[PDB]
Amino acid sequence: QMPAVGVVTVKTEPL
Amino acid sequence: ATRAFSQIKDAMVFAFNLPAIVELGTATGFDFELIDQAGLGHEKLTQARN
Repeated sequence: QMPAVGVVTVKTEPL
Repeated sequence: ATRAFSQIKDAMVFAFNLPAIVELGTATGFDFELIDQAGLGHEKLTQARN
């Protein structure tokens, strides 16, 4: 089989 | 349930049946116990278990 994961894309933000 | 639960992310979930008599543990397998008899500590004990 093939495991699956949940990923989040990263981008710079100003705070 | 186990087949339909292996696809759940961010969770290790299992399902099973209660033993024949739920007053003592299942009589299958062995219950090993590593013991510190010199004062090595938790780190050394975990390393030895690994």
